[PDB]
Amino acid sequence: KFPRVKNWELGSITYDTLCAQSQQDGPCTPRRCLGSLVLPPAEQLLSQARDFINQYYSSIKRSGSQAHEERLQEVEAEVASTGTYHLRESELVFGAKQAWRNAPRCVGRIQWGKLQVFDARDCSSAQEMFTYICNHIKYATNRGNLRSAITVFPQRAPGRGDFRIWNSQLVRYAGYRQQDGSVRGDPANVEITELCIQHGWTPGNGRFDVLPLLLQAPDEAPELFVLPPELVLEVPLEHPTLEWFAALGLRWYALPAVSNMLLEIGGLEFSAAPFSGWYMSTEIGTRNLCDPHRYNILEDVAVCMDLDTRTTSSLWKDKAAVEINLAVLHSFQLAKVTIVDHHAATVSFMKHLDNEQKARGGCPADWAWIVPPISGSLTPVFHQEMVNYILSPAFRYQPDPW
Amino acid sequence: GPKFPRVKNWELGSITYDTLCAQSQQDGPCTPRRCLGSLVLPPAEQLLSQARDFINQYYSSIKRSGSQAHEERLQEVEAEVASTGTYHLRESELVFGAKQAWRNAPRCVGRIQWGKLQVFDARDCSSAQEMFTYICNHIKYATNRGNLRSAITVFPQRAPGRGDFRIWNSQLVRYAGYRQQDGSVRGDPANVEITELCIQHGWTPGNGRFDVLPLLLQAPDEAPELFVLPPELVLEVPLEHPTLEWFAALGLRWYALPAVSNMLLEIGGLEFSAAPFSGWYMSTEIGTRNLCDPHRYNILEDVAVCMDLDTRTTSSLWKDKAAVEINLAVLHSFQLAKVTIVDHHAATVSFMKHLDNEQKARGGCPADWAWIVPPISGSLTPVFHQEMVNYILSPAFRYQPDPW
Ligand code: HEM
Ligand code: HEM
Ligand SMILES: Cc1cc(N)nc(C[C@@H]2CNC[C@@H]2OCCN[C@@H]2C[C@H]2c2cccc(Cl)c2)c1
Ligand SMILES: Cc1cc(N)nc(C[C@@H]2CNC[C@@H]2OCCN[C@@H]2C[C@H]2c2cccc(Cl)c2)c1
Ligand SMILES: C[C@H](O)[C@H](O)[C@H]1CNc2nc(N)[nH]c(=O)c2N1
Ligand SMILES: C[C@H](O)[C@H](O)[C@H]1CNc2nc(N)[nH]c(=O)c2N1
Ligand SMILES: [Zn+2]
Repeated sequence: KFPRVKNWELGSITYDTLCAQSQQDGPCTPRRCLGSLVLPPAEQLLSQARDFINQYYSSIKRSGSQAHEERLQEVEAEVASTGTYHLRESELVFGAKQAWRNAPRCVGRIQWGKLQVFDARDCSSAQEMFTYICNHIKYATNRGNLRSAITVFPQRAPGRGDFRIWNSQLVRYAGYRQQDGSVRGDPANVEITELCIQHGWTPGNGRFDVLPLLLQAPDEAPELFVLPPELVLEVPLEHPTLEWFAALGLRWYALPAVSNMLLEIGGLEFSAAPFSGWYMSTEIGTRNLCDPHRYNILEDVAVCMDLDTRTTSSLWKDKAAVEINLAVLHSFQLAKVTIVDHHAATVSFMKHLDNEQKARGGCPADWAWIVPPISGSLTPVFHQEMVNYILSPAFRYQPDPW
Repeated sequence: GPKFPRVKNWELGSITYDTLCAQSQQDGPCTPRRCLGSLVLPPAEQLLSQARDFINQYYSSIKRSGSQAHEERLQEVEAEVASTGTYHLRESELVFGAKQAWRNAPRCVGRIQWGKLQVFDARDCSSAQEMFTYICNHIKYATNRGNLRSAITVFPQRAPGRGDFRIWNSQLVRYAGYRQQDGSVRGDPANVEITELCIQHGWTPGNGRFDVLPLLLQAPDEAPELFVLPPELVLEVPLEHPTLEWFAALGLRWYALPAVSNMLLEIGGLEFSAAPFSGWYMSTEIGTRNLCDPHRYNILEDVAVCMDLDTRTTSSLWKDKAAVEINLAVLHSFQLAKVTIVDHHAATVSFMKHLDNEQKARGGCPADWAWIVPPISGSLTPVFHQEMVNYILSPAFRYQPDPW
């Protein structure tokens, strides 16, 4: 019933009892594990709502109190009459923090309790979405001293289309498909880049052109808004000892801000609820810059370092990947922008596992996403068994709206 | 596509569907409520059905399915189990089965080599002394003076009410771990327990960081007996670095032959409790796990100090730079000594080819993502971007609880 969870570096054992509170099935069966896949009525809404109100009142130590009983009554009265209901701002706040807490793929969960929640449920136009988005960015960025934040737009409603941000992140770089099928800029964004142009954006021709936002209010065509350049904090990349590196013209933006995920609380769904923390450096250094279907710079750097490229066993890839990561950390530290390296992040994550063992008897965790993409077994999370499962409130992936 | 898992490669965009998982006859540890994919360790009725299935497998593989010889073999297996409670494999069935157990092993990145396995049949073995002889022969053949050859030696199967053949060591070649005065370990902390066992059965211990352990070999219903391997049989590689001249001065070394000895090989419900097998190393196992794991030789900090790195802060990436150079030293040194080794890039490229071969041959390939992705430079290798489906096929290698 309750799985045994062993750390292989230390010999210690815990039992995860939290996984019994999971009420949604994941992709695995006893026949086959699918853990490595990235994407494998009123009475039901009513029990999800009840369960969530139960979680909220218990979080403020007021289970069973008058306020608790009466709030369950309001929920039932609203659902019975209308087929839906609405959260109080205090509940939205709690539910957002909890969705972060519950997110198995996030290594930054030590911070879960410290989240600025902007309530944007009074948004009625793409124009007003844009203003709220600009304020989020400004607040979150904070001149380099990054602060976690989420802005929550109006929930899904049975009668109509969703509020949606077409971009997968608030800040991403354009990818321009070229005459010969090569790409200038970020290959991951060729499509969204092509949508912006078709909606009348004038494109740059750089490797690092910040995309405009395509914002959609219900049942409307999306609308194009250019972010004012001074709101978008960026970090030029240079290397502590390798002088030519700065001349690569490389850079990355300060604010990692995910804008394509659906936030589910109490059975209510928030299709537009962008959120942001700060980067762990290996995502820029290793994945964005070195993935072969991304900026793919490993080979260029290796040659700059005069390494022997002809053979895999000179470990030229590993060597360049390391320097690129070092350059990311150095450059962020120099521009005084918050960032965490994979060693510090994974150590904080182990502390989080321990806090959650005590607080709730387990912590859902996706080993393949937690373990960084370089130096896996050099971090303590490599040696740590993890149980993965879905708790609610939750963040969920949603496919591109086009 | 159909009702079978969709499997995507995020680097290339390509898609396949795993249909082989349909053939899985054994439950793993995951359920719809929770994934346990990351845990290391999670009778006449039964035997005959497992045997029938394996015999069907063997006959498919020789293209004689439904034939007279197929039906006759099935009838011979039922009759054997009918009067003895067990049955015995033909020589060629054993060879097929041992290859298929390797092919089926989800944690092995070396499976491109699966069809090329020397299978030594040692089902006649009747003493610990004879196991020692067979093992020495395996080591000589497999090592082949540095030009390593995949091989497995299969000792007699488990029998009704008679003790097992067991190799107590987890590998044929491992270094001792000596528990010290101050609670620190000299040698390999992984082997502290087996070392104390060898001392208790009469071994005179050394006191180095790299003393080869003797073998503790158990024949049916006997205490294990101790056998020291002649040192000329155990090929080792002293470690040096191509540009950092002081690295050789560290006196680090590793052995050439990775030879696992505590796994159970299961074939058609028959259980081979002693069946040690060997390949060649993927370098990151020595360079990263054996030498840098905090709970193993743990040398990262010493090497970073020699490299003059800032070990007082995580953001210098001193761990990452040191691990890269140790991995490089391992590759260079093996290449110098002319001992077969494969780097994590070449291994993972070759496993991607294997996945494509098996997609065509069998419609999928059971694979354990957490084990296949290497412990340094994960996303620099193609396997990081490849979804994998994990399930248990038989014939299989199963982990065995230590006999002590
Ligand atoms: C405060 C600093 C934070 C750090 C250092 C951090 C770290 C990370 C990392 C490295 C990932 C994997 C990224 C990838 O490979 O795509 C991730 C995933 C994720 N994080 Fe965080 N995180 C932070 C804050 C937040 C916040 C504020 C939230 C939500 C309120 C959040 C929710 C999530 C979710 C839902 C995922 C999975 C995203 C997906 O499926 O694409 N994290 N985190
Ligand atoms: C031919 C060269 C080979 C290479 C490069 C190779 C590579 C590897 C590696 C790197 C591992 C993970 C080891 C660990 O982290 O503990 C492994 C596991 C494994 N391989 Fe291979 N392998 C080879 C040959 C073999 C052979 C000949 C067999 C059996 C016939 C085999 C069966 C296995 C099994 C059963 C495991 C899992 C062991 C465990 O769970 O502890 N492999 N392989
Ligand atoms: C198909 C698909 C499914 C899912 N679940 N995620 C994705 C997004 C895929 C999954 N890894 C790459 C791509 O995301 C890049 C964005 N990463 C977040 C910026 C980093 C981040 C870092 C620190 C804090 C925060 Cl809040 C966020 C795609
Ligand atoms: C509790 C436990 C369970 C399992 N399944 N395996 C182990 C052994 C644990 C799991 N990873 C570390 C430890 O093995 C180190 C030795 N690995 C074999 C040398 C490598 C190898 C390499 C190439 C070819 C071959 Cl035939 C074999 C322990
Ligand atoms: C196929 C595999 O699951 C996929 O490449 C995952 C692996 N681990 C990851 N880990 C993080 N943090 N982010 C990712 O995008 C991925 N990709
Ligand atoms: C907890 C985790 O499953 C464990 O440390 C695994 C991860 N991946 C591994 N992969 C390989 N090849 N060998 C191992 O020993 C491990 N250890
Ligand atoms: Zn699973």
